[PDB]
Amino acid sequence: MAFSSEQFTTKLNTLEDSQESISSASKWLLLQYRDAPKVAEMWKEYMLRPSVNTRRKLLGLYLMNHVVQQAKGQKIIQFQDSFGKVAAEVLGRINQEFPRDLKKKLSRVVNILKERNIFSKQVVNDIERSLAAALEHHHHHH
Amino acid sequence: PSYSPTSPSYSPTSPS
Repeated sequence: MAFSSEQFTTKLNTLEDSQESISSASKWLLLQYRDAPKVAEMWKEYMLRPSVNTRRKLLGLYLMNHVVQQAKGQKIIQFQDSFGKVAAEVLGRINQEFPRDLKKKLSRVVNILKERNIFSKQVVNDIERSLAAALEHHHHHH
Repeated sequence: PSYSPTSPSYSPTSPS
């Protein structure tokens, strides 16, 4: 349904790990930036749920990645603002479940994220802390 | 699958 606590959710259940599948899901979600804070919350809860698998989390990671990236592209802070905070949870918790290979894909997401500063440095650090807490190891720079 | 966790999309930072 429109603007329901389910529209974006059903998208997650029909994503594909490809440029256009993510692009179509992204451009749509981008049209309803009104839902940015809500979708960020539902997105995290959907990824943190025990009823989701690594692929659905990889799909969700790619969707939000394109969304927040393209959002900064046209300065739609509502997305990157909301998604950023919940990102540290998701990316950091799925980091504890993703095999080394999907985790590598996420590692790039976390890299390009802070390299381009799609979120605030605090959010960047919170994501890094979450990944770090998964193996209890750290670095002298952020 | 074919998506890039990098993407060519980006824009300079600005307060507005």
